[PDB]
Amino acid sequence: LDPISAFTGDRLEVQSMLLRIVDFLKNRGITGIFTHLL
Amino acid sequence: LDPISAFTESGDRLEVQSMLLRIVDFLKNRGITGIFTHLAHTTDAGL
Repeated sequence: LDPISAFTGDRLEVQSMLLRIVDFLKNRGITGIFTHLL
Repeated sequence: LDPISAFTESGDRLEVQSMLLRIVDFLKNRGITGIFTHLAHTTDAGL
């Protein structure tokens, strides 16, 4: 995901969205790379 | 509690402070030790 920063911003909304993405990927056992500029 | 900072990031300023106050009050009233972890990234002094 290059970059997660572009999603801006509403603090709670961004926090929750990134949390959901990470949660789903980890429950499916997937490696995640997240570029920034939490 | 690893970490309490997550609610602070979530939002609800006064409600987060009050929730942490009540957690600490209950644990100390029950004589339970309470370790609370925090991330430094301005309202870390009041804690």
